[PDB]
Amino acid sequence: DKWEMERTDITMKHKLGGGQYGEVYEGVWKKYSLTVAVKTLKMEVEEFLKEAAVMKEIKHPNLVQLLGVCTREPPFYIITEFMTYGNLLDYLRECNRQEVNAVVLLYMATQISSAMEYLEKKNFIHRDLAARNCLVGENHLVKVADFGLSRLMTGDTYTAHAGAKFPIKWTAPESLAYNKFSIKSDVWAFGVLLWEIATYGMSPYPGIDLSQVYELLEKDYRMERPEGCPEKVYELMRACWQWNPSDRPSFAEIHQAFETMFQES
Repeated sequence: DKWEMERTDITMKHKLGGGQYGEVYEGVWKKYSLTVAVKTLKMEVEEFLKEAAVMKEIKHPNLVQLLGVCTREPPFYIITEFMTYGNLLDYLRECNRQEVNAVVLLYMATQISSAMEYLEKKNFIHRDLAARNCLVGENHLVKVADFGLSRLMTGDTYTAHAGAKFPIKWTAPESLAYNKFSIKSDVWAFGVLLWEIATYGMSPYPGIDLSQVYELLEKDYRMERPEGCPEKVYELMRACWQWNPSDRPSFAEIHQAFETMFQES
């Protein structure tokens, strides 16, 4: 299609993110002197190509934009825009908090919830929402990584494969116990993502043993309000962490609430 590209069009450079994202490289699109992110294969081939095909249908200012693909012959490339400031987790931990202050945190949360509202409306789920999977550009622009998206008609449930291992401290209770994922489990992870943002990148449930997280959640244990976090933001967190998925707000409601708060600041 129009996305296909010749691998010669790209000159590879350093592997990025310390390898934590797999085979992803900083690259140059020589035609436009553009620094890009190149993703290569070295997961199964068919899942790689599906994840490229899904990104062709994705267009939102806060979702990482696909730019091209090399799918005809190996090695296969997925080429996306390059976000200058890396992932949101490292960005928050290393930032100047006088610059990245409370209103900027609200701005970043409004952007992320806008991307998730779009996915909610387009019948997609993310399944790995976390600060490490958000990217930061110039002027506190935030985009959600959209490489593990799955199709799921909003309101249905996806059952992860047997033996799947999850980031426990970001994972909804129905997913920990029954491997069931939905847009509501993305809302749960967003609440944890909210907590990461309000703490400038602290690890959630600090010091708590991973084996006991689920049993704590069963007895209505939830993370405490971070220092300096507005109560209205913390109550949005707690709504995302409701035990019953149907009681969690939609991303549309979440984005509306953040849009209102952001405009009032």
